[PDB]
Amino acid sequence: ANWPLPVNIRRIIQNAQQTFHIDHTKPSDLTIKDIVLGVKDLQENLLVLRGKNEIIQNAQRDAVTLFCCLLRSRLATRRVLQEYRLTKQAFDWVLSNIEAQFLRSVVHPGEMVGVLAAQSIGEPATQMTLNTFHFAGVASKKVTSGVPRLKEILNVAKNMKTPSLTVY
Amino acid sequence: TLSHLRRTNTPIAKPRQLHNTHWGLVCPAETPEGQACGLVKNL
Amino acid sequence: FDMGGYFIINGSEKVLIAQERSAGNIVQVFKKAAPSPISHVAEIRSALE
Amino acid sequence: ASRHGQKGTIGITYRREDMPFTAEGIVPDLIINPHAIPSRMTVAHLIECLLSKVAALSGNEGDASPFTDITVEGISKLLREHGYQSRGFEVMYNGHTGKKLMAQIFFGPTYYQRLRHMVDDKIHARARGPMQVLTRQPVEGRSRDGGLRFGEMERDCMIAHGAASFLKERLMEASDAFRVHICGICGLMTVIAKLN
Amino acid sequence: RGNLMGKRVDFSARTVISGDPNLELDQVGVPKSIAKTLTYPEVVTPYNIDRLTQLVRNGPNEHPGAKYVIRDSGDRIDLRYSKRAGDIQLQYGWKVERHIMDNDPVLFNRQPSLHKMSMMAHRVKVIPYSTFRLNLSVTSPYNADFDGDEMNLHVPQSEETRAELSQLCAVPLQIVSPQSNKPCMGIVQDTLCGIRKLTLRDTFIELDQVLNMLYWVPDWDGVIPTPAIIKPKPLWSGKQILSVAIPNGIHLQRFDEGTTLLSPKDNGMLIIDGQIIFGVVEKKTVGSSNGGLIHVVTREKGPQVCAKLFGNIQKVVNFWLLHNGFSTGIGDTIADGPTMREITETIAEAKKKVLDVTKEAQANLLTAKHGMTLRESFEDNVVRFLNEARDKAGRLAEVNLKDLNNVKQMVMAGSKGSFINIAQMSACVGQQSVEGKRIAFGFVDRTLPHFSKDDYSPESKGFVENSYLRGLTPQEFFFHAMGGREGLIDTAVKTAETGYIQRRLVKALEDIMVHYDNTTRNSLGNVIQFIYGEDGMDAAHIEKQSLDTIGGSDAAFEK
Amino acid sequence: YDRKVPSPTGEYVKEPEWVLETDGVNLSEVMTVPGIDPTRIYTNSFIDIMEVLGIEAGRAALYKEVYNVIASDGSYVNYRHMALLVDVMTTQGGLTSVTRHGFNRSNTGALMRCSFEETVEILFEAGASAELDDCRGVSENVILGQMAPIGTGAFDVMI
Amino acid sequence: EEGPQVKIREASKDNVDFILSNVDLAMANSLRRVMIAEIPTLAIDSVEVETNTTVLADEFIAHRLGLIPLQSMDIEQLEYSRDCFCEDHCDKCSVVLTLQAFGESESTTNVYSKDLVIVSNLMGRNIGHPIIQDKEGNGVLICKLRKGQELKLTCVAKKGIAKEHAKWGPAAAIEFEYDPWNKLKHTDYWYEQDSAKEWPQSKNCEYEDPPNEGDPFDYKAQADTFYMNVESVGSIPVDQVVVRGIDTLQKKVASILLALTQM
Amino acid sequence: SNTLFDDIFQVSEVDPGRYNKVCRIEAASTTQDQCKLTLDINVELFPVAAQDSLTVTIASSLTRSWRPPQAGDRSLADDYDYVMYGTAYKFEEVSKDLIAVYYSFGGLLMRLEGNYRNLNNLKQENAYLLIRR
Amino acid sequence: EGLVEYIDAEEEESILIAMQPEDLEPAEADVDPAKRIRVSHHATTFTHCEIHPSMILGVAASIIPFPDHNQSPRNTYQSAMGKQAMGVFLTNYNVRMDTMANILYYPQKPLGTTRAMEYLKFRELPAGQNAIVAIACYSGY
Amino acid sequence: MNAPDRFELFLLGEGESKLKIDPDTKAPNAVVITFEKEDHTLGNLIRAELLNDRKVLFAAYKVEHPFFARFKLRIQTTEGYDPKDALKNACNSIINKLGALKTNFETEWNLQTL
Amino acid sequence: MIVPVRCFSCGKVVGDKWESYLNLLQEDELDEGTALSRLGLKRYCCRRMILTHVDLIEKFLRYNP
Amino acid sequence: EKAIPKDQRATTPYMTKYERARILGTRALQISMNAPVFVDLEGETDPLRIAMKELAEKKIPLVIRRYLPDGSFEDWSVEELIVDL
DNA sequence: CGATCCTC
RNA sequence: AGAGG
Ligand SMILES: [Mg+2]
Ligand SMILES: [Zn+2]
Ligand SMILES: [Zn+2]
Ligand SMILES: [Zn+2]
Repeated sequence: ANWPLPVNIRRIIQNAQQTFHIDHTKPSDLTIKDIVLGVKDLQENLLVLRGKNEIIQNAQRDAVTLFCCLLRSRLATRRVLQEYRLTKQAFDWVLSNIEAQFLRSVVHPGEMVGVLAAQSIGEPATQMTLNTFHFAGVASKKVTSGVPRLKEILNVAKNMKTPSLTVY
Repeated sequence: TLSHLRRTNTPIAKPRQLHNTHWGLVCPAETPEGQACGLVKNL
Repeated sequence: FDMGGYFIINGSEKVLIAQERSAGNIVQVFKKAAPSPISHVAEIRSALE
Repeated sequence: ASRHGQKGTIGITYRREDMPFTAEGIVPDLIINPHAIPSRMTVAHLIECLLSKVAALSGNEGDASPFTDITVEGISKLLREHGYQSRGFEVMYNGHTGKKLMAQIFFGPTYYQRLRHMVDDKIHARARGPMQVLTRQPVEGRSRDGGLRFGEMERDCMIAHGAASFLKERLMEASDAFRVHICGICGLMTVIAKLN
Repeated sequence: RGNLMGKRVDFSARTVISGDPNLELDQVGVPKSIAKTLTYPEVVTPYNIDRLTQLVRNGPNEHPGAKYVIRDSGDRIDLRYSKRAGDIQLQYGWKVERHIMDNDPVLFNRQPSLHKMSMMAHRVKVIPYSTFRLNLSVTSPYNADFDGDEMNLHVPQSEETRAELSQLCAVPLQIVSPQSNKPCMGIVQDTLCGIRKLTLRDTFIELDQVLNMLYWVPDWDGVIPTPAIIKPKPLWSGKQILSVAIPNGIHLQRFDEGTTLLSPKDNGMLIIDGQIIFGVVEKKTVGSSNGGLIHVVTREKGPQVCAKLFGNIQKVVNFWLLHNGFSTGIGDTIADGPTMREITETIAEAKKKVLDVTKEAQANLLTAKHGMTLRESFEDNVVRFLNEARDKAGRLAEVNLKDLNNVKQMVMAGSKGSFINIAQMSACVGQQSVEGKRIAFGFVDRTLPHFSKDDYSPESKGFVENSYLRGLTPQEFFFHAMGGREGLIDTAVKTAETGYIQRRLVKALEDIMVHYDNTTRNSLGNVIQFIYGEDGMDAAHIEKQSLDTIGGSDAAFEK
Repeated sequence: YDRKVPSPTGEYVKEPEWVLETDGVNLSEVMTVPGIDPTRIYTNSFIDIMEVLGIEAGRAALYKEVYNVIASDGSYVNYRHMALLVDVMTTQGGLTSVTRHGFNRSNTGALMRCSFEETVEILFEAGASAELDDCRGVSENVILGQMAPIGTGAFDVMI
Repeated sequence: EEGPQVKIREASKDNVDFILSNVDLAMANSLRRVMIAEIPTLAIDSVEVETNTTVLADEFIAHRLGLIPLQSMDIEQLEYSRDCFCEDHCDKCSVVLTLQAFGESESTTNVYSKDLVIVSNLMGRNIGHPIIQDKEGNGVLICKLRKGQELKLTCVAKKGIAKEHAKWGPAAAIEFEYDPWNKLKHTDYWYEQDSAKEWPQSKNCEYEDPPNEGDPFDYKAQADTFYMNVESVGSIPVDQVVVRGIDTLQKKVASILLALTQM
Repeated sequence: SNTLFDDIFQVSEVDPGRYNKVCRIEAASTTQDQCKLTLDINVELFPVAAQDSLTVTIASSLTRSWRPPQAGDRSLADDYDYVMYGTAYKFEEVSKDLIAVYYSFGGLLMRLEGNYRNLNNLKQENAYLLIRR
Repeated sequence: EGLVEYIDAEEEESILIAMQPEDLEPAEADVDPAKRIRVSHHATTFTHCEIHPSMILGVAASIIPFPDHNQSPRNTYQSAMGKQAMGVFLTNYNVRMDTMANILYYPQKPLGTTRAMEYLKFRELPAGQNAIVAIACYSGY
Repeated sequence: MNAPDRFELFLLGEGESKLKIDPDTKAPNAVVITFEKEDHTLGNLIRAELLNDRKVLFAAYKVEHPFFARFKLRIQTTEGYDPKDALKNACNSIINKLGALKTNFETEWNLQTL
Repeated sequence: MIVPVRCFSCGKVVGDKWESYLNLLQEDELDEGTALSRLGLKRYCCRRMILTHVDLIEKFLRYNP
Repeated sequence: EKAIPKDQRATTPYMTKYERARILGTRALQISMNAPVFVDLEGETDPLRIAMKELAEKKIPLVIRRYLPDGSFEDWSVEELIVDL
């Protein structure tokens, strides 16, 4: 279930609960049409690519697929009323906050992602300790891990030291 | 000074490790860290 | 307290470092590689004192 | 450093009054952090101190020889005889307040070494100076008023950040920026510079 | 490689680094002499005219002063030598190479520069004494420690150059890092250890100390909080006064194990507004954790507010600890009399398990397990019994450690130490290995000449029965020395190899960047990715969250 | 092996399953053997995956491999980083290594390639073919003392 | 008498053990601090070396010359050279000491604290005389001389406090203990089995009643009744270390009070 | 206003779970056959043992900065020995007609079960707990 | 008299050594829990005996107190640092005209010493001072 | 080399005033006094006595950096009581206590023989 | 190298106790610990000052000039 | 030729951090060079602090040229670019 | 045909 | 060449 994704919906909801002084004792001014169509409309405005054509519109659709899976599950009609107990004013604010934070979460062009990726891999590699294997306690767990493995990978080694085939 | 006068150098099958046979002959501790570790020994 | 064991060359004190070498006239056997046509080698590093 | 692989530079210097004190008025000459102990597993450091404390009190040379029968218990038994708590702990009072510290401190003598290479022997700074002949770039070493190397590894972090202009500044204005004349035909440094 | 990709530069300074609990996260302690060497070319405008002319008359030897003066037609006036150094009446458009002063952007570096976080922009703070001073929470991204390390400082010379440092490279900006989509900074050492201690249910403070702690927070509202206790004494809890450091609108929830919204063990976490409801504040909250207090504060309140938080927590915690105190003696490695009896008999029964397997093997009754040698089976079992022994004995010791045990206290906080450390120092060091297996027969059929030929007993093959507290026997010592050496060679080997790998990684990826069409492309304009990381999102603005539709029973999904 | 599988009541459960670990690789032949799950068969030899199952499968195995080195240590690096490295080795059609005869042999800038390894000869064969350097690479602008199209330089500023 | 009370248990030429009752912990500490740091004294703060053919370096000798205890009884009737209107020093702000030693004997010749001799006009002030505590009739051993060896130098003794340099301290360790029975629960004793058995009981435990086992904790209780022992170097007498200690603290509190009037 | 809850409880269990000054009190009211109580008490100032009759009250008044207790002519709403200030954090309903309220007195937790609570305890950073005898 | 003998690593192969004289060869037939656990005899056909096990160490490591209570690389680290430490390198220092000289003003002999030190002349030309140290969290500096 | 002169601990510099009374912007009837070339000897002593006065609402001090001999003292008093008056009363009370102690020691000292 | 004046830790004048310390061991035949106590060096900081001092000066005085 | 039409612009309407930093830098450079200020300075003396207020009040006369990989480019004025950040 | 960073 | 992180 737990996957790194943009926008912390939990934090937005709890921020609304405090900001709008929500009481779990008063009935909500929300309607089913407000929640169902509200979350539906929010999904339309979560932008990554702003191309006016079929290819880029489907690319944009694909990019937001997972975050919308999260958005739907978190902002379901039952949950909004039963769990969260949000009002129309509070629910509307939650919707505006998600959209704003999502566009804020998008990568900026010019970002040298190449160097970023290389360093992000390179640094933890220097910090590695038991380069042989931590699975040395058992005689049937003999696989070249750590630094020598990373070396085999990166160089595209024609012959590995521990070539294995896991069969299901 | 005493330590320098009692130093050993091994140029260049694993020679960096403290081999069993070094007992009583070469110091188990005294060796430089990094670069030439276990190649520079002390009696 | 000076222990000696060094030389005075052009004023500078010089300590001669013990050089570790493999002993001569020693007969050592080795298993050789995986593709190699030859499987085992007997070697002698002959030398005169 | 202690005789136990415990490297450490000075953080601050405190005069006697700001320092914490024992009920006897004994103040430490040095203060080390308890954090530089568990991972390091330098148990001997603590034992040396326990022994050295009993040794200073009894007026004897402490035997710290390796393969012996000297035990932490035996040393502790001797220190308690000297009227101190067996494990080197001592009630200490705060220098600023005078109030007892809630915690008791491991206090005692420990042989420390004054190592070479001190701050002042290293403190270097350059904001323009002598240039190497061949490359027209800053020289090497402090004892020459040299420039610090902004290596390729450093260059990479600037690219990561996307600081294009600073990366250019370091590579030109801070080092070897130069004006050459080129022709629009051969495109080589052939052009004879005849200014004024 | 040495003159084009990298080179030696002007406006650079290097010095030994030292910790400062009174410096701000983004600040750097620059020694007076260094500040008096490095300059910034500042053009004379009516905004700075008076300040520049004062610094111009302050000279190159008095700190808030200047070195050279650049005139129209470009010619430097050396203020250390000029006969007109006293005179010099400034003009607009002229440049004044003024000394480096407070709150100037400067690039701070610690080599090897394996990160973007290895090079960060810091605000200047000119101080006495020869060391470069930094905040302990900025220790981790640089991977520094104050045991003799040195750091470089680079000075921007252009207005746009300093803007690149302040708006892109600044320390608060780098807090939440895209490498692991979590913060790359957190509360360490004294501050980590001390926070756990202060934050306990048992911890209560008197009015006299409360006011002092409240004042230490620079941001403080001036409103004295109502004490948790107003009975035969007005008493404040540690949790209350630390909540003063936490800003309003910060909501954090955790749940560890025994956590029940009624936290009997005082575990997990619950923070509602600028007040902590329950749970002890340790590494999981205040460290550089994923769902931690820092990731929350940076994302909610901002980078500048979060950087301020490091200072606030540090100023309070260190003060309380300064007056509470914290030590560690030889007494903390000492385990109970009956505990040692248990430990010694634990290793004794392990030695018996080994003897019996040995006896079984020697009788040819040891069964042939598929995929491995009859002897490979033996060694596998022996090593297992010996590792099980060390762990059982270690647990026996660590269980006996009281909550007042300074070593136990440090592990509990997450400042320093781990189980393995307690186990080796108090109970049993354990088995030693070289090339993955236990101590080999270097001599003919023996490890040492003190043993007999063909001896496979734990003691003869590197098993250290004794703890560091007890002391290692000569054989045990030499064996631990053998295993130790391997660790040092593996260190020496790694640093050089891992460094080359990183260089190759950087070189192969250099030119890959996100273009204006949200596509990842190289120097040839070739498409690597159609959307960065398959979504076109920046890694720093991402965090782990449960997709609620995937889990649970069908009945629970319906409900 | 431990396996997380959905129970008929909906919730995920632990279902232990028999798995075979092999000291050797011949994917081509082993997957054709009966009684196995050919959809699930795996090997650490990403070359063998690429040769038998294609480049896209090779990319999956390549990441799986890079990820495993990082994970084993305890460390965590964001997906996109390894994804980029993995895609870079993959995009050339096959498996382009991170060696001098891997990425450095590629059709990039003559100056940007001589910055890594084989410096002089890289320039020599560039002088023989008479290469035209784009000067769009980071390394060229670094060498030429110009503001590169990196972050700040990725756009021009007009009045 | 009135407010804070003193009860001297032990008194001698070198030490003063007393009970400081009816005081605040803040005052007990401020007095302890000021005794170590802010009471002024006379010490060598300039060494002009004429000849030095000894085995030791000039600054090594100079450093230990500053460490030599000198009479500071009448230190208040001597100025800090910084306030003095002279050029460098005079007889109102300094004491000039002369030291001349030669290896006259074949046997090693020792240089003692007694060998320093006042040149300056003392103007009838018990000041400058090197403090001689040693029974044998000589002070601090400064240097050792062989035969050909010679040492000739002039010393300027100036007024100052420990905050500037530790040599200006009438110092020596000050013993300080309050509440020996841990009734105030000011500390939490580390233990293995029994805190009572593992921790040794104080000398001050006789002077205070022990807590009555199953008695409720005294929350309201505050720190009063302090057990102190002030040791003197010899520069200034014991009583004066404490009196001038009270006096220095008194003066600097009054200093602030006066600054509020200038405002 | 005034009070919001008042009852006399009887101590069943007293647990000092690794704390030297704090104890977790398990109490049930002598009058109400459904009323429960779970609370962290500082035994160092006010000790509580097995089978004690405690008068527990939740007030709301006797915003702003705390002034030292200068009881010259001051009057706080107490003829009580133990006084605490806290925050309401969870109003979790247990069953059909059984509500539970959670209060944290600067980390010292409190849980009260029953149903007579009603529209009185309603979520507030304001909460005074008073105990006598 | 042949009471003692010279043995190299090749001849070491043919011999059986005892670590302690008494503890390694007396007889058989209660124990201090503080003392470390030692094997027993088991080996019986002893041809030689170790003069002292502490002799396996060399010059720098012979300065370390209780190395038998330390982690193996910490002993390695100190062996390099002892060579960095200041002290009186020689008595004739002021008579020699050498590049770089560092002499401790008041060097002190260590309170806790090894038996090896006597031959290493450590207490005669010391490299440090017996500082009253407190292991404590003070100002956090 | 970068080490500051020791007189800078107890001696005021050019333009350096002993006290600097600054009104607090966060609280009513509150002031922040900056004591120059002073430490814990005077800080903790004044703060503890200022606290003894039942007309004072707040009293706290801090030495923001050990390198410098400054200290900040924050005072908040009841309406109709100036913080400068509260500080003046504390100072006098301290001197009064010290005066008593001085003669008290002197009296008991003149009872001893050694 | 010559007995230090005053104890680094506390400042108790130790520079006048050495000649007397040496006499207590050589002539009086006392043990170091009991000899230290007789000179009034009660605290362990003062004790290490003398008991730990190496008087190198005597060796330096053996060189002629 | 080459350019892009005013209508239908795919590039992000929001200003990038790099765009912001360069704009802020370039404007601070001209302020330090005695160029006119387009906002009422309220005790502001630092060229970067002034430029920040000019971007806050949207009184900067600069255009960003967003170069697309195909050689083409998009022209965006600081006045139109959204400064969320 | 390569093998972390930095000063003497 | 030797060392420091
Ligand atoms: Mg380090
Ligand atoms: Zn041409
Ligand atoms: Zn004068
Ligand atoms: Zn002393």
